[PDB]
Amino acid sequence: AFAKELFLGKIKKKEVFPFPEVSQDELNEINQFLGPVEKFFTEEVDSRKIDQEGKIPDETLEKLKSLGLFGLQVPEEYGGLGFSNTMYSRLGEIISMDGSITVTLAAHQAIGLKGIILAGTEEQKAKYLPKLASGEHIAAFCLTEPASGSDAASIRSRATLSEDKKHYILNGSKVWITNGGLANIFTVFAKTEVVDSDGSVKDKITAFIVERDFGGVTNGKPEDKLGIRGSNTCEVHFENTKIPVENILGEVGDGFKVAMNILNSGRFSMGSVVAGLLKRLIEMTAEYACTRKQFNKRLSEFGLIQEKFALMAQKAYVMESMTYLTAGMLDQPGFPDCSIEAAMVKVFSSEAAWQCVSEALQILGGLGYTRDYPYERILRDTRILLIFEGTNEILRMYIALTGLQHAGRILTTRIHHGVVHPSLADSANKFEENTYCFGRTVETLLLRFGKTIMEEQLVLKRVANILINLYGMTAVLSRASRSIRIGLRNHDHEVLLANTFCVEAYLQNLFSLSQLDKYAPENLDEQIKKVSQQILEKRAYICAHPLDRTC
Amino acid sequence: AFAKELFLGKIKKKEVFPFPEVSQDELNEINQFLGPVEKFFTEEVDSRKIDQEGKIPDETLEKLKSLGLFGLQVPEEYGGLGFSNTMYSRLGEIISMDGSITVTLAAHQAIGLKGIILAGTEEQKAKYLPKLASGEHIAAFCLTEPASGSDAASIRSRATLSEDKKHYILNGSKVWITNGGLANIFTVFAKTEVVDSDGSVKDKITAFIVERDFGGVTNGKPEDKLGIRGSNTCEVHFENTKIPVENILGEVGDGFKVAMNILNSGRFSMGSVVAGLLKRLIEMTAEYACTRKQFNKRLSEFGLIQEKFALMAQKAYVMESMTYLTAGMLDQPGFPDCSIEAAMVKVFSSEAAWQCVSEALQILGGLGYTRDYPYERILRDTRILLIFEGTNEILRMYIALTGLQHAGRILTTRIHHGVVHPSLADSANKFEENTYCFGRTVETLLLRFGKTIMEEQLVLKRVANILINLYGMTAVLSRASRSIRIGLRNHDHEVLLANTFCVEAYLQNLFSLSQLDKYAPENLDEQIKKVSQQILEKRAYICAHPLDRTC
Amino acid sequence: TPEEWNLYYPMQLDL
Amino acid sequence: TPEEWNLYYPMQLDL
Repeated sequence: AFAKELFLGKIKKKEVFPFPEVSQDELNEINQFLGPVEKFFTEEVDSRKIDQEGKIPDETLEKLKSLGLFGLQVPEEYGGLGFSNTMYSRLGEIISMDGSITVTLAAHQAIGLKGIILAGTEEQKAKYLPKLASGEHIAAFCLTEPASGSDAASIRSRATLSEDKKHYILNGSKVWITNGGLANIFTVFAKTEVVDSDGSVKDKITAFIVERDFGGVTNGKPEDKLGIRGSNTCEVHFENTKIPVENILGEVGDGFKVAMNILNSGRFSMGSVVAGLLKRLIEMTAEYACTRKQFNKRLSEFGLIQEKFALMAQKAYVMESMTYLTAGMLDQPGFPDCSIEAAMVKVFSSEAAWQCVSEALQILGGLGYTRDYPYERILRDTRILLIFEGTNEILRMYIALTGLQHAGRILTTRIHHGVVHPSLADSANKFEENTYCFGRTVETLLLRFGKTIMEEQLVLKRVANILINLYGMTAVLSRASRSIRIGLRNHDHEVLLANTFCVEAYLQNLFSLSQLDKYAPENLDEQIKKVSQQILEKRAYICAHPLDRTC
Repeated sequence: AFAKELFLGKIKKKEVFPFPEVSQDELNEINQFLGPVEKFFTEEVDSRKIDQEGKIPDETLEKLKSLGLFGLQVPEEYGGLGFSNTMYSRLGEIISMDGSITVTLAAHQAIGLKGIILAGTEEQKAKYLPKLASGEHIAAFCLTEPASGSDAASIRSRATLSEDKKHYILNGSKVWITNGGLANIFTVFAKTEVVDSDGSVKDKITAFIVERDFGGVTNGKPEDKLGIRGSNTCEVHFENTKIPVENILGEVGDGFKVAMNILNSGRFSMGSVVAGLLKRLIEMTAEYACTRKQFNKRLSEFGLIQEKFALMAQKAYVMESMTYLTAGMLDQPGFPDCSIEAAMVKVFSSEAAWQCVSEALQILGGLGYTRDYPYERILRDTRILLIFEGTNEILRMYIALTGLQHAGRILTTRIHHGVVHPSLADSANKFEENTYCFGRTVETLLLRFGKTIMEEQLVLKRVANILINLYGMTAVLSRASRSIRIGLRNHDHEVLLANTFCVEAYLQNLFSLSQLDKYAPENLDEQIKKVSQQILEKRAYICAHPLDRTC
Repeated sequence: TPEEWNLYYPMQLDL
Repeated sequence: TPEEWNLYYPMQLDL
């Protein structure tokens, strides 16, 4: 890939720096499609009504079904549209206007029907995809189950093969299932017994295609979520569900591979999605920061609001660059393994979303704190972004450990920039220096720790952050250089937004790379362990009151 | 004071380092007052009911009046309790269990009847205070007006003296007035004409005591706020309100002084209000993280949750230190001008509140995003803390300019660590070095910029941040030294927290002081201004789409 | 200045 | 360790 070789201290060009170019014929088709979709989303979608009622109106859902937005990436041979990943990221920006639709649609497309596409047979695709893309059926992804006195990640769902060997019987329960009350097709993962030449009782995860018509599938009332009220998040229980043997994704026991393929292949469009939201904020708060007077001056004339606007623009620029760079590497012929970059995009996008949305709400002062403005609702909606599609601190271990796998194999085996425009020369040298330092530090970390690196989750948080910054420092150097070369409109703004982010990210990486050394006096990792250990063994705040007085 | 001479590079180790000690009798008195209050707040107060209904039940308000919480700082001679500044911060932590009550009470005590206490005559206090402290009457602070085609800070309220010279007539309107629908006593500020020997028509701000019984006082429906739904925030309109001439706070034209006094008196206690709420988060979230399994391990055994708990504890420790240090400096005989420290406490407390509340909600994952847990409500409630009692970016300018004015006077006039415990020796040297560097940098800034420093809002932000960090360092050093000296229980934990915060603050201040130089390449403020100016003159995002093409 | 904006933060520094 | 845990992040290093 590209990120896995960053751990080795090498920059893999000819894959990242020539920015993904879309042919003129393809751009016209996507604009022709976006026309009606953007017109519908700007006019006929009532975000306030959906939020206050907690239910997406049936007319809106039917009109969305007419647009074919439920089968965006489904191949055209199966009643879908067959849009590429870049052409899907483009649509993700104009769909995010509601927030409750960008979650219902993503949970049905990105994880819902993605299993049948990735692992389903040619006869399963001909049966479920034509009706999943048409919007008549809705798909759900059932992996997690409620932890009650048990491990939160283990799967206790059971699938017993029948006496006559004609269908499995499924028993279990799942929680946090999006579209649980609407879905008619479930991609359920359950542990089934497998017997081999060893004669053991080894059980393996297997993916099923469970229909609500199979019987025994029951879902509870929808949960009272903070922000995304229009989404239908229920919990689904399968009580003796009879699943025909032909309704198995891939092969029996080979369900871990499918679950890894559905989850990893996604989240990249999130970076565009939130970007499509962030720009909207810049188009609203500015209209408030330029028509309002304070101290006989515009609000736009004060430095502390100008910093907010510049930060929002820089965040949106880096997010768009990351998303389209990732989607361009996913459109290459064959099957590329780009899963670290998707987690990078998700983490950066969620953090920027939270920070920028809160800061935009702060711009309006007390007027943005009420329910009469579209900033309260946006503030509540973007909080799920740090929990949706994977918790942000889970993905940092995924980013750090997956790349340390790649560096580990190469290290053990080994033991036993004239593409960026000349104007962007002060930021490419910083990128090269940071990449070389990151490679050296990763080698040192692997040598010092080794297989124990699992325990050190504070070391892996700094590795996952330097690497996230390194991906944003190359997505904005590829885009800005392309803008200079082609000569797009106001490319000087792009250069300013690329040189400003590169300096800040270089400083951040320079600080973090100093804390990954044995002799760092600024490393607060041993002191954090003691304080937190004492707090958690007491399960309460320890320090006495400042007014306390002993004898 | 302390902060004002911090700008000169001098540490006044006579008012801050011997931590405020409270004698045994006062501690017993405050503990005796506690009990009937803490039990009532933990048991008889339903935060969920108040939030969902949007109205504080009449029984709860009646019991609050019975407990005497509406007259905490009213002198005992006027039906109050006469509690000091270190005994009001103590009760703030217990009161903070609701959010909708810590705002109703504070807006009636800190900015409400506080005007009559500070500037009212002995005959005005004998008339309004006995019924304001008993809870029969409620006070409101009416300063701001709705900006509609006019400046958002100037006063358009008018008070015309009558023909017979017996009462003023008030006309105006105020917005965002807390307790607008409940208050019977209003402290209204209006511009009235004053004629002098010059014979001009110069108008000055004057404070009034406006009763709802005066007639012509009307208010609208309450605002639909995000978090504090139990509060009553209305807008009050005065239409030909006849105010007797005796109901003037101080003297006619002396309304700016009274407004400044009220605004600056009531910001120190926020840090203990939130630190009493952060400590509540470290108790429930610790229980959740210690009673839950993931990957065959406790959630408390993972480094990325231990860092969150340690950060929460460090924030709470620094907040309590700041609040009690400020309240101890305010309890000295006379009248100290410790108004910068209150703004420091407010800014630090609000930022820490937002960050820690969001991070604690992130600890629980998707369970904390629902309305069945007390983290959604807390997340919505602590967002007003960055707006309530002064916006956080206004207060940074207040701190920086108030300190730089004193520094300018001192420089123009001139031109024309043995208290800390030896274990806290690595953190006192950092504090002294940062103070000396801050003094040198402030002198350099004043020399280079002069009166232009008023416009540079990005330099003042860094100055305010450095000063806030210095205040945090000195507060935690004083508290830790006192804890070691007296020998309180678990003082090693206090030392660990103090050392960790001092190291972090020293690094932050080193970076900020590095960014406050003419030849600093890390300084991005000539580039932020250009980007923000372009964005605001276009009033939209400027950079073209990554898929854009040019012939 | 209308000596009212000084409440938010001091203005017209006398240096 | 159960295989499904690797859906979060790799539990075991090949080192």
